[PDB]
Amino acid sequence: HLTPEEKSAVTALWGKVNVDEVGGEALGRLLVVYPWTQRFFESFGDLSTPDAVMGNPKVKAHGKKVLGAFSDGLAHLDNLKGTFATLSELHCDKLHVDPENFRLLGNVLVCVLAHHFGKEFTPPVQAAYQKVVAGVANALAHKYH
Amino acid sequence: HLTPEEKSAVTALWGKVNVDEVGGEALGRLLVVYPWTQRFFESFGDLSTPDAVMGNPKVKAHGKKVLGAFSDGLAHLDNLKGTFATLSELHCDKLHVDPENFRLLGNVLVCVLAHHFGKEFTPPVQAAYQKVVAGVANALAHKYH
Amino acid sequence: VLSPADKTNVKAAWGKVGAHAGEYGAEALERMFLSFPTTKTYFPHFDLSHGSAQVKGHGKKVADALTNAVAHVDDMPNALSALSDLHAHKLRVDPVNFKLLSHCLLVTLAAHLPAEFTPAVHASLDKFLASVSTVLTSKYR
Amino acid sequence: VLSPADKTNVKAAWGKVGAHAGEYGAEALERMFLSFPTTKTYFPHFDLSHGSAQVKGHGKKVADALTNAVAHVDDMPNALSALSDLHAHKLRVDPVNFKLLSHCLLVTLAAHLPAEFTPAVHASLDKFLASVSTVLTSKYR
Ligand code: HEM
Ligand code: HEM
Ligand code: HEM
Ligand code: HEM
Ligand SMILES: O=C(CSc1nnc(-c2c[nH]c3ccccc23)o1)Nc1ccc(C(=O)O)cc1
Ligand SMILES: O=C(CSc1nnc(-c2c[nH]c3ccccc23)o1)Nc1ccc(C(=O)O)cc1
Repeated sequence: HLTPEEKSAVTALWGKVNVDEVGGEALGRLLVVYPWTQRFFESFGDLSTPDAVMGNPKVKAHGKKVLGAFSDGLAHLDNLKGTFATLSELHCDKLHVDPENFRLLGNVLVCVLAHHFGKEFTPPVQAAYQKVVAGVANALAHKYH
Repeated sequence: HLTPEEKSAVTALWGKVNVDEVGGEALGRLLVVYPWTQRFFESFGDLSTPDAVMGNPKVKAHGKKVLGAFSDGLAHLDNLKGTFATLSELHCDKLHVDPENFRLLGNVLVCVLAHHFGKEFTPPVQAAYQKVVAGVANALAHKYH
Repeated sequence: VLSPADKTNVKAAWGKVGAHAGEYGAEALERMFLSFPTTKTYFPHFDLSHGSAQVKGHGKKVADALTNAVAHVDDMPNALSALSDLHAHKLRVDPVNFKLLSHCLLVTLAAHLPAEFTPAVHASLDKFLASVSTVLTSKYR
Repeated sequence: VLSPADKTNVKAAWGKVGAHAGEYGAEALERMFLSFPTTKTYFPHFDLSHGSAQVKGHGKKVADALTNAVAHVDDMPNALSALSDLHAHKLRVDPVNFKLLSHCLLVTLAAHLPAEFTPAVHASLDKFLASVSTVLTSKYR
């Protein structure tokens, strides 16, 4: 669980996140670094190269929704399973996403935060964010459990 | 979530499973096939060769307990998570076993049943057992969820 | 990465499979489709019923790729280059599916090789299928 | 398995790290111990406090090993064989831990090299770290 001081450091950094960029950068990096994930997103059009992925407006728009779900998680850290229940049904029952991929996206988001925040993304701040993304990944996978 | 026909198939095969040996065979094969798992069993003595592992009396005795746990799950298919609560806390909270290793041991066990049962271990009988070993592994990993 | 002993074991075990390689490839696929039904989403055209000619045919192609990998164990990226392109670049198969098929191939070998599926052979074959899987899930050309 | 572009990307990115290699290795270890405390089970007798000289010295060793792996990307089983001995044969490190360290190394690089840590470079470094991890977790001699 996040301690009070962890929750504080998390919310302070999250307040500074560029809401139009960070989500699409995380989703884009997922598709580039773990290319099998592109099979779920073929309908988004051209994902044929790193630059195509990162310049794809559907990736950018979808990434903004993903970021919004993370924001929703951050506002409900004591009830992630309830917050993500319908999303879990989508991702597990309908899409059959392997749950490892939820963990991969969480870790890519952590990489994007480090990228944006540099030295401000300290090891303790990272540790707090790892609890967050682990909780979100677990909540998404709830319908497999 | 096994069909009634899957339940009778699972039950019929399990009634022929030798309680003294199949668990030891599965644990032994885990230690041989996936050598990092040996780190959890330093107190068992000589694991230097496949023959040392498969003849090791502590592997056999421990494997009997592992097999007894599977027997327990089979008797409580509608509540694997409760059946395995105490073991989940041991494996996750105390030993910090990576949950993928739970899946590996379940799959080794399936390989052991196949070896023993040959033609009887048909694809549909495997499919039923796969639901069982997935449910056991998921239950053992509950304390990470 | 395979040891000398692993390579010996794999060549010996696959030798024991011999002319049944295609049959075993097909059975492994059948086991996979029944156990892990989401894998069927990769073969929707196919008749996936028990005794299917399409599964029989595919199983032979899989088996022949494995025979090729065994014969070129020290040259796998080269030997499997077109299969890597297909699985990693064109089809984008989720690597988890390779774990599923590899498991089902081991189960199939265990069921058919009661006298030869020793713990060491098991170990070596598991490593071999991980090595194959790694090549087929990598884009390296 | 790395493409030519992956090899180029890795050599270029690690070349940029240069003299920071040990500092960044130590930072990655610290990130790992704080984020994933179960990893401290491998270092039970170490001082793992912030600023630890032992973590600094270990970070340098890890970093130098990576430099060697980058130089010998096409000869890694040979180049890294003593480290395979150490990690696979002696310590028997569970492979999941390699994912965790690899992740922490990527975070470290992202935090320090914003211009160099492009999606392509991130992808190539992830594959390289997977290849290193596979050698270090395999018993092949
Ligand atoms: C782990 C954190 C993740 C979060 C928080 C997340 C969140 C979301 C959200 C908010 C939506 C939109 C739902 C809607 O419009 O009603 C969605 C859709 C989707 N997600 Fe995820 N997701 C995650 C992981 C993944 C992963 C790993 C994959 C695939 C590899 C994936 C594939 C999809 C797909 C295919 C859709 C439908 C997109 C479309 O075509 O419009 N998601 N996700
Ligand atoms: C997936 C199925 C597994 C089952 C059903 C299972 C079952 C059990 C049982 C019944 C016990 C004995 C509990 C007692 O005596 O109170 C036990 C202990 C233990 N298990 Fe497992 N286990 C599983 C997987 C694993 C794996 C994958 C590992 C490690 C890689 C592991 C490591 C251990 C250890 C170290 C102990 C304690 C041994 C001792 O100190 O004597 N288990 N397990
Ligand atoms: C040991 C692992 C594997 C081997 C050796 C293997 C080998 C092959 C071969 C030889 C082909 C035929 C290529 C041709 O006709 O030119 C093929 C096609 C294919 N493979 Fe695999 N494969 C493996 C794993 C997988 C997995 C895990 C999946 C998905 C679950 C998969 C999905 C397919 C699909 C969809 C095709 C194309 C089928 C078609 O168009 O007929 N393969 N594979
Ligand atoms: C990129 C991956 C890795 C590389 C390149 C690497 C490299 C090294 C090197 C060079 C040493 C020798 C240190 C010396 O001589 O002082 C070493 C030792 C060690 N490594 Fe790793 N390592 C890696 C991953 C891991 C992981 C994932 C773990 C466990 C979480 C681990 C645990 C250890 C331990 C416990 C030692 C011995 C430390 C001591 O007691 O002095 N390594 N590693
Ligand atoms: O085992 C094989 C062929 S099958 C296979 N599986 N993984 C690899 C592999 C080769 N280079 C890699 C780089 C990083 C990750 C894995 C690999 O190869 N080759 C092989 C075995 C032993 C040695 C030696 O003792 O020096 C050299 C070569
Ligand atoms: O990428 C590297 C060096 S780093 C690495 N990672 N995995 C392997 C690897 C080598 N042989 C294996 C056998 C089975 C599983 C994996 C491996 O190697 N070598 C490499 C790259 C491309 C080719 C080609 O285009 O023919 C050949 C070789």
